[PDB]
Amino acid sequence: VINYVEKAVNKLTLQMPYQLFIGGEFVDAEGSKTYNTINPTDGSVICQVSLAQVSDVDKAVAAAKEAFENGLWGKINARDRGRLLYRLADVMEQHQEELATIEALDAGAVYTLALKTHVGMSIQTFRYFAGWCDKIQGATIPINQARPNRNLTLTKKEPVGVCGIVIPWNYPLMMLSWKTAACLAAGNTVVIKPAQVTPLTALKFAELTLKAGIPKGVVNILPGSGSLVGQRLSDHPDVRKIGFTGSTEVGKHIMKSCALSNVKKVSLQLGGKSPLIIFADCDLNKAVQMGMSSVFFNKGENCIAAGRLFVEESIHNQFVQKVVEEVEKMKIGNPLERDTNHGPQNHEAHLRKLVEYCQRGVKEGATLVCGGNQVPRPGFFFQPTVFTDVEDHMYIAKEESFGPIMIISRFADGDVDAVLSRANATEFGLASGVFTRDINKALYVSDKLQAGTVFINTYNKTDVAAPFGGFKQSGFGKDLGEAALNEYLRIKTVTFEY
Amino acid sequence: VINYVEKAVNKLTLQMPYQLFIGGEFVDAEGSKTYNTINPTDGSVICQVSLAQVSDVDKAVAAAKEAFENGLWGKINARDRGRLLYRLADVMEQHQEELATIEALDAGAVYTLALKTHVGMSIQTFRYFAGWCDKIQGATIPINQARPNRNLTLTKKEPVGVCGIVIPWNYPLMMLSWKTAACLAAGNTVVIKPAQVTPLTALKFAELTLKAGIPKGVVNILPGSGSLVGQRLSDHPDVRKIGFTGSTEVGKHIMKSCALSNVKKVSLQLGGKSPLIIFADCDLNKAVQMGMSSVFFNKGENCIAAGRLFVEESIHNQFVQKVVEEVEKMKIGNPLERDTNHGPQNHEAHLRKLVEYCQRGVKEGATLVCGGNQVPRPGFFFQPTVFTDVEDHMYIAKEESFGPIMIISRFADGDVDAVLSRANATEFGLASGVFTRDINKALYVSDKLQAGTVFINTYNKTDVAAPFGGFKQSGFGKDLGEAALNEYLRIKTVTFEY
Amino acid sequence: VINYVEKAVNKLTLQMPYQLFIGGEFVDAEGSKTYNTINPTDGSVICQVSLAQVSDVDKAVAAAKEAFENGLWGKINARDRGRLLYRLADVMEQHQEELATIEALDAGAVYTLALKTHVGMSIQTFRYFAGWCDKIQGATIPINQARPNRNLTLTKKEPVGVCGIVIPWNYPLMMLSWKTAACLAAGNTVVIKPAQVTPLTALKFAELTLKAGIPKGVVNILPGSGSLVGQRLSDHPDVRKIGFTGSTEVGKHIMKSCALSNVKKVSLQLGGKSPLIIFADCDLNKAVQMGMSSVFFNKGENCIAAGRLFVEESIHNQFVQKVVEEVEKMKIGNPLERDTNHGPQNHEAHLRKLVEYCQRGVKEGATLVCGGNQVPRPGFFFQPTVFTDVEDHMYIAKEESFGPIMIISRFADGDVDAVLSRANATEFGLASGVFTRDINKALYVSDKLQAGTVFINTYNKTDVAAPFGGFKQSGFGKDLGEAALNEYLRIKTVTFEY
Amino acid sequence: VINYVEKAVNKLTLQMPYQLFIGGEFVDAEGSKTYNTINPTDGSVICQVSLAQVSDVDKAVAAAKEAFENGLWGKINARDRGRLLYRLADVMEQHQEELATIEALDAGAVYTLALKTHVGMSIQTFRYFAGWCDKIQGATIPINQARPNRNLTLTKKEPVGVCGIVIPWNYPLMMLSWKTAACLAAGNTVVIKPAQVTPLTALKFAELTLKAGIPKGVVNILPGSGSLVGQRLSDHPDVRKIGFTGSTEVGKHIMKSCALSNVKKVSLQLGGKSPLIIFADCDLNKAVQMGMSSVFFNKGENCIAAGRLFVEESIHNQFVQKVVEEVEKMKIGNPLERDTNHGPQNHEAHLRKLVEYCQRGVKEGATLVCGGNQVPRPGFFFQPTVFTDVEDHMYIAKEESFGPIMIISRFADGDVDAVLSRANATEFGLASGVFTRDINKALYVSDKLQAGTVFINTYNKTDVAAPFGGFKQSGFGKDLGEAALNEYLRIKTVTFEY
Ligand SMILES: NC(=O)c1ccc[n+]([C@@H]2O[C@H](COP(=O)([O-])OP(=O)(O)OC[C@H]3O[C@@H](n4cnc5c(N)ncnc54)[C@H](OP(=O)(O)O)[C@@H]3O)[C@@H](O)[C@H]2O)c1
Repeated sequence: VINYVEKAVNKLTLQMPYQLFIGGEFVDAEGSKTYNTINPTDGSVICQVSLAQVSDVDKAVAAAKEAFENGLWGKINARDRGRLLYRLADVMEQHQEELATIEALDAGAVYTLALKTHVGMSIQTFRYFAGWCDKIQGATIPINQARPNRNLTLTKKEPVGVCGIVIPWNYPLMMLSWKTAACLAAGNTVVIKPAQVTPLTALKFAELTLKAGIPKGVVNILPGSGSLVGQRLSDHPDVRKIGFTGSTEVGKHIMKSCALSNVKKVSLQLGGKSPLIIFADCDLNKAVQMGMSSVFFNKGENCIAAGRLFVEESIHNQFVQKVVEEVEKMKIGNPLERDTNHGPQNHEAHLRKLVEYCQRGVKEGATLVCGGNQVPRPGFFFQPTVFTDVEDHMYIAKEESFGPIMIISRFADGDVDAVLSRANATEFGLASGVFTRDINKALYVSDKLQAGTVFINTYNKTDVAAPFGGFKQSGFGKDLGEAALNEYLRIKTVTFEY
Repeated sequence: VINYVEKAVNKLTLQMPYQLFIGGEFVDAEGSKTYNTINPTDGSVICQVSLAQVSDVDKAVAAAKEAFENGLWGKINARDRGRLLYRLADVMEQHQEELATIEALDAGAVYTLALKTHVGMSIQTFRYFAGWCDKIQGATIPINQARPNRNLTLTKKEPVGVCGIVIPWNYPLMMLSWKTAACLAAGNTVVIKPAQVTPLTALKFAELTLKAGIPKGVVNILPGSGSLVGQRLSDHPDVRKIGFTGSTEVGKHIMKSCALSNVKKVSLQLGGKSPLIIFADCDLNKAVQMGMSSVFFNKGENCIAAGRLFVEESIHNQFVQKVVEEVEKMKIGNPLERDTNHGPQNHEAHLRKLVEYCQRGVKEGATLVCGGNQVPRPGFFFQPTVFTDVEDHMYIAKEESFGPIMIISRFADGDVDAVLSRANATEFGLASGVFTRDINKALYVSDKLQAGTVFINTYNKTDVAAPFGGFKQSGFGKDLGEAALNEYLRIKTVTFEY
Repeated sequence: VINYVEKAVNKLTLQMPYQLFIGGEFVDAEGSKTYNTINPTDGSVICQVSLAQVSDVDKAVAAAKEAFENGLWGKINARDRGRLLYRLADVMEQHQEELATIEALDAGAVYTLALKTHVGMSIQTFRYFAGWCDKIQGATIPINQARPNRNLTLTKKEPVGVCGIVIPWNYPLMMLSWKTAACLAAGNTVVIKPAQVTPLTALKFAELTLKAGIPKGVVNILPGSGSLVGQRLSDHPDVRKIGFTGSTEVGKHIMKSCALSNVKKVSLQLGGKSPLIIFADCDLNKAVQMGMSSVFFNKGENCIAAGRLFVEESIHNQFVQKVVEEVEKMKIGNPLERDTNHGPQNHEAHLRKLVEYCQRGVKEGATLVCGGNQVPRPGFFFQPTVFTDVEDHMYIAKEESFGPIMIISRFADGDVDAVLSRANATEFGLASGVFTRDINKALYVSDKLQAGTVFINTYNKTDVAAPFGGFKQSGFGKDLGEAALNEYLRIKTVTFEY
Repeated sequence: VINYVEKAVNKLTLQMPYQLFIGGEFVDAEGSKTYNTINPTDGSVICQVSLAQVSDVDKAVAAAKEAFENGLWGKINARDRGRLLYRLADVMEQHQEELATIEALDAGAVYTLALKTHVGMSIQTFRYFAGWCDKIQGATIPINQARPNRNLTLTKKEPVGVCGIVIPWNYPLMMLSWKTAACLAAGNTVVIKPAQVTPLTALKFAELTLKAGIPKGVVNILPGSGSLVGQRLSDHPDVRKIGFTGSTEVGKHIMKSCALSNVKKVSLQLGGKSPLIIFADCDLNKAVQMGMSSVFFNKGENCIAAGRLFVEESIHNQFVQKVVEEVEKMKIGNPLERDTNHGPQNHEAHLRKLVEYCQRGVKEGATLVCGGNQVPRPGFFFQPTVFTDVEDHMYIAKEESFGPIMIISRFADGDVDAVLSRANATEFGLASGVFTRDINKALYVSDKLQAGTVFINTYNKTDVAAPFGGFKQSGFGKDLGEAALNEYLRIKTVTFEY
């Protein structure tokens, strides 16, 4: 019997765990400490959540270590670990309306989007990785033979062991699922730290691990602060790998802590300032649709959002006019209402950052075409924003907004290399995109863009089977695809002589 | 015209460059600073070598950046890059005696061993990776289709860009080759820092890159200190990846420096304390031969050296008697003489460390069965040493010697799990081995050993196709094999909608 | 509604379809022609089954073609084809008792075995292959560039189109499942011809595909003769691939027919005469247990059955004595009775072959230690048989029995090559095995055995992730594992210049 | 010494072996039978060549079988097999002018083209496959464990054994190289039958294998007839695999022969009627350059030649005018003149067929815009030909000419699916291309074309790393690329219990 916060909302009765999940049980933090999680649609407290302390991290890690070394998870067939993860995907899908409603409450995700992406992609992620379990394979390798003797050399793919996963607040359940699905399919056990401001879908996900029959200790979830709980995961001597998504600064600090403790493996998905180049020979009405989606999707709280749009000179004014016409049709609203297509920002501090960003944009001289302000209504809503006449030296040409602000620069007709050079002049390299009907330009621009993902005539088209990760200061290592498994496996080489 | 230090020795004329190699030219360091390199066979100065400073590191990085971004290396076909690397392997083979002779003078490597391993394995490495260049392939991925439209997703494998490689002194040419062949096969450019005490085969290799036609800037070599040159390569904003082999403490510091500068990728091959478990049912004579080799190969200055031997109770005394008989047969002496099979230690400070190490083993209670001291002859020779009665809590049971010191413990007849536990009780996890004629026990032990390489009925059997790298605090990432390439490549995902 | 033959048996009410399955529906054959299917436990008629004619085949091929070119199967995402195959496996699981009872009636499979293998391995096969759908990937390849232009080259893995699958009677549902799971996972559609004597689980399977939602025409099932229905599948100009398992002679004829019609692709899994070599140093009691299993599993009706046991001279007589003891404990009976462990032979003509085989064995001089005859009871039961003093020139040392007949030769102590030579002196090369505790012997024998599969210290250990197929006259191509997908996919190379 | 036909030509003194090559030696055929090989530039006899008989094929197969089972080729490391194949490529490069001269004389290949393609690509093929030898790798597979025991499953890639290679006359040395490089890289030995009409570069290549140190018997070459030598190779009980390139009818009879002997493996590269679709938004002058090359390259004797061009209605007439302007600039003449761009057809009977083919195209109503006839000059030159007003039911719209005959049809502006239907209405499926600047068309067209290779905005762009092979009646299996290796390897599954 679990304690729940019960809430009747969206024609459902939600049952939300709110405690730490350690060793297959929900338990209070040390000294029963708690904190409040806030609903961004009206500013209210949703409920109190356990606030993990250092001694709770140590309990979670111990539980994970025990589950890995002596529990069932380390003894079952790869195929049977697969069945458990498939079953976990079924359980999530049976609770999909509920998880999507929690995410609407906790994170501001518009409900219909949350059902299809926040939740629907997490379910795809578990199913996808469940199918890898018994298809992760090593090699047999034709090495030189120590004649007159013989040699056989093979590699075995083994789990790393206990991992810690630290994730951000923009897609709480989906980021959790990206990393956890690959981590568990590889045979590891895990301690997860959701972002403090968005713990609830993680804790409900935890309960679902019980329903799916995941052995106790395999998954542990610790709502709590980065500087305390995240830091202790990075320093812990029994943790063998950290997977991190979040900002560049915090990723530097996590990589440093992995170094100074036990050289634990790390992967990092860090910030972006992703460019989208739109040529005059593109399909203009699709460029406007996909151009808006690259900025406004998920209220701009999107790791791969296009952070600059470069638009060729001859279509630039017509492009801005069409975007303004579509912007005006967007419906801002409570994320639980069916007609809503733009929900609130995730939390108050982030809303404050966005207001300040756009003041700085106006102050340094860009043209504010629309938006820029907090919407007058309760909660933390931000008006979709369009800036034009952005120049390369401006702050908003360099800094990632993580909000629904479209930042447009022009480039001269016929220029390809000059616009590439401005798109690549950033220390980030997470994503990028190009719109053009011309196959030669599309192939040449996708070769020259210095980013982990290049979208061509589309944007935001991620897929559980297509690896996602950045270059340069956006980090290294992939989530999704077969590539994500290599972060959670190690290779043992075995060489016989006979 | 290159300046050389010329020397008649070993039936050849050595022509040794002694300057920095930057942008395809040998140059003095800033201020013409220099340092001496010392011949371990007699303590004498071989010659003066330029001493790279921070502004030389900057010069080497800029030439590597320019060779990558604009020079011919970044434009030729992958297949033509492979031709240039095969040609470099051919030029190395044409100079094989001269390379091996330099290695005997600079590092103390016995000549006949340097010919077959230091040099011979380097040549194999470049020919192996040269064959990879036009076989490195990305993927096409069956993603979900945004109906009524279609999607095509592919991955491209691309070079990471400028790399820094920092290597230890135990196999100067071979460690450089392992990392540099995989780095260059992937299409990168590189700045290499050899261990300060062993620069000379690296600078001769630099000269061979000119004879092979490798474009200027692709390879840059900076003899100099880790605390100055290595440090600046780890800090540099234009270096994108660091490959490192060396001690655990230095690899922690490098990883930390990668994090605090620009999140550069990093691979680490670090210390080891590798266990070799010898069961009573092995072929005993062969266990002696291979057990000696696991300790004494290359005067024990060998990353995968067995740091402990566990010998089953009922064969322990007979194994120790036969080892002592074979150690009496070893011929210690000048590495250029054909009968030598035990050359000097690499440099004086390391000889001192081994003298102290064996003092500590004696002090804490282990039985010194032979050796323990400097050999009374010029240069830095150390006696092949055997300790018995070693107990798990002893410093010599935990610390890596990196010298020709065989460290023997017993284990009870029919124990398997108990000896495994003792073999695994270390934060290292680089290599390991088991001798047994019993198939079940061999397979089971290899599963249970927590190390990146497990040898079965052999030892030291590395191969350019077989990935090599450690677990836990021995680091991460592979050298050799196809797996090595992944440290030097990045993956770009490209998604079209049409 | 579907017509069923209803049968109360094994505490279930079986509902068995008995018509052709074409285009999503059960229909009579042309002219309403039918034939009887025979219960091997008593010789009685289970029921009448539609007897496909040429016009039926053409219809089935037409429906498969339309389903591939225009139907839903050809349009859905690979991921959603995978979900359908996993739902199919779930539905087979919900009917596992029923399927295993049908297979007990139709093929004489002992019910407890059929539940674990015939049916339980079928379910594993569909789940394994379902996971492959969205993980089948092509390549991007670094070809030479047509400077000053660029080139991109990729490969796409596509379905081959309409396939025909012709299977034997020994594991009717499991052989169907092996091939169909890989065929459908690769995106193809299929016409399946079960062995005429065992149509019933295939027909039941057909019904299950309707329950699982597989689009109509993707799976079509035609009970009927090889010489008529199988032959027309091999000749048909719209079938693009045949997958075949059965005898070598029919395999040759199907290959020839593929060639003369439209060069359709073909895979073949043909006979075997698989040797098992048992050395004096093996675990003897285990060798008896696994040696018994290698011959008598599934009444000897087992493609991978060891057809010759070679037993080292010093343990031969004691091996034979222990085999006779275990043979005497076998309970021969009705496959529905729980204590049975040896069921009847599949059909009468096969029983006659086995009687003639053992007559020839006795005639040519082998020693008959037990069995050799039809058991005195209704049905087609065959007494488990052991022959010793088998010499390499004897018919029964060359020809595959497919029956519960253990065929034993000696080899001299210490011989390894000489027994390899005898074990390899056959035109077949399907499976093989070796029992020995010696690692060096096991690795060497497994290198020298000329067979698709080598078991070491076990036998009959097939796995749905492990590819299974023959060398020489046992055919080519694999079922099971990633390799099986290659028979059902084609590779298209796309090369752009830009 | 080897007997040569000596000929002073092209500034060289060619030395051409003319005998059978069996077991490392040039020998006369049985009864000293010989036949003439004919220079197509003037109809003269070049020399007499041995004419292999049945007993000569048996000798070559015996020598290939001994070389594989007992000789050095079966025992050396995979890496050292690769060094010998890279040494063979170097010897071919040292003789490249003499090989290209022999191909100009024997096959009519224009010398400058024979240097870069017939010869230059053969050299790239041996270098590329030489790099695969020590990178062919098997797998280790996470099967279910037979608890309380453990299982290890691995696969080994092994050579198939003795192979027969049967090749056509259009690129004598290059088709030999494509199949032989991959066959030998995988470890096999081979008997090669070159086209009877073009034996000479094959025999010169056999002599190069001696200079490269390939062990005697690993390569055997038997000039003579398909129906005698080729037939006996396909029937031979010790040949395990046939690699064939040529016409559909012969490929069907070969596959039937493999089936009726010993189920040997077979790969088949058969005819083509490859379509090239030129849209109105292409780059027109390039389309004309590439369109011309798609047909006329190597005098149309080119397995991937475009056999139909479809040109969108609004550019058709301008396309044809530009074609005729280009064809008028083609210089026809002796293949040694360095301005020749159009050499003679390969032999007399093929020229005759081209004359009949064109008479037939005029007769059925197509418009002859130029050519259609033998050029009046000694030898077998055929005039470059252009047909317009070709309709889908015509013989020349269905049958492959294999000659320099451009076959053009219009298709309607804006149709895409309709021209695709017509491009796909053939039982061939070897190659195809599309010229268009529009990315959406190029991608959609490449997905819908039913051909093993699709070129986009280029043609004839084959590459040793990019697999090449047909669909439908164009056969199956690939040459080139990693995929070619799989035709020449078998997979052994080895499964342990411990
Ligand atoms: N098993 C292994 O794979 C492995 C390999 C090598 C060594 N070891 C262990 O380490 C010991 C060797 O000691 P060591 O002091 O010679 O090795 P080390 O300090 O780890 O040196 C390795 C390389 O790192 C460089 N380096 C030092 N500080 C650096 C910094 N701050 N930034 C960048 N690079 C830096 C060194 O330069 P300098 O030339 O100035 O020192 C040297 O080239 C051995 O006794 C052995 O136990 C283990």
